[PDB]
Amino acid sequence: RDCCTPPKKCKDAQCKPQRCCA
Repeated sequence: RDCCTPPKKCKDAQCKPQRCCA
């Protein structure tokens, strides 16, 4: 799983600093 791959993830911390979240 990833922060931008389906299911994307932008709620955690290590995933916030990601162009696919901020």
